[PDB]
Amino acid sequence: AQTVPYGIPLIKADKVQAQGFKGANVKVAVLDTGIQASHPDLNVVGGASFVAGEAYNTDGNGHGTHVAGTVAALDNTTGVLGVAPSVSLYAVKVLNSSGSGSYSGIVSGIEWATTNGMDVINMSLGGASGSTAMKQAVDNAYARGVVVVAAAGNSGSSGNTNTIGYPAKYDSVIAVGAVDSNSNRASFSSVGAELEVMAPGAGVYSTYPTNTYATLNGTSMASPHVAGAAALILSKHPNLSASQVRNRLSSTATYLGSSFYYGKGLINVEAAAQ
Amino acid sequence: CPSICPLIYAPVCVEDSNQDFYLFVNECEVRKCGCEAGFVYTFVPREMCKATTSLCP
Repeated sequence: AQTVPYGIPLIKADKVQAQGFKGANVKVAVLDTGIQASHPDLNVVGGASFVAGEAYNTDGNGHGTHVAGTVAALDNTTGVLGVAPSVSLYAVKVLNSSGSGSYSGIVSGIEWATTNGMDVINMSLGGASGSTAMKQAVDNAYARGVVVVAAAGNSGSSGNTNTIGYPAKYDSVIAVGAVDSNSNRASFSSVGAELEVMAPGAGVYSTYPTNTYATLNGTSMASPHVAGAAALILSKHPNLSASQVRNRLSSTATYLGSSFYYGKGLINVEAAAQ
Repeated sequence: CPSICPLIYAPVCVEDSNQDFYLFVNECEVRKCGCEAGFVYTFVPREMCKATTSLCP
């Protein structure tokens, strides 16, 4: 009775999983509202909390559990299936139960992931402006060899205005926009020169507290498909650098139109993992 | 005041102190605007807003 969300076959993650590559030996950190570790479809093997009074393995918001499910929901005969179901999943709590976060909280989480041997970082979060400490943190993570992925933003389009937020706007970070089930750009998906790739972000069905599921919209939903795709590539080719994984994702993307609206296009992990 | 929000798209319509209507990408963004800028708002039905989103005025 396992549910396969449309996003899994759309990015061709089912084709890579059928090859026997499911993210084994790859460590992915989800920097978010935490993860409901007690959810049957999620195996959280570590992490850290930078939110006072809250442990990393609980999620009082829901957002982080949903994002984690897209990356890593277990391949079992029930529940939902994630992009890279054999990944080692780490919950890095940088957002509180209301969804809000500080720059120091996000920096602390980025640094923890870098120091703790994470292969991939997912950041389904953003702001209109970044900070010197955040730019340093993502530059260090990427230089160390971490594939850094973030939601581009949900500010849509307004003529020629660049609507990409931070950390997605940083050169060291992959900015991910959103498409629907017909591979059309979602109207809310942010646009700009920094837009790198697209992934499913409309009506994404995933894990949600407590022991349930939810259908959500956002570039927050698109970002984990790319983080998960990076992990599938790395389980197949473990010796690749972060730059090499990043170029594999952008160079093999399905062209959809102008780079301003779609970046390189929709990720195709089967082609990326060749 | 919290500077970072999740990138969930769950738009909400608010009415400012100057009686103008703004559609924010989510409740977190409305709260951020209120905290950082001292912005005054009240939630109202979606129909009061334009179909497109606005940033913190």
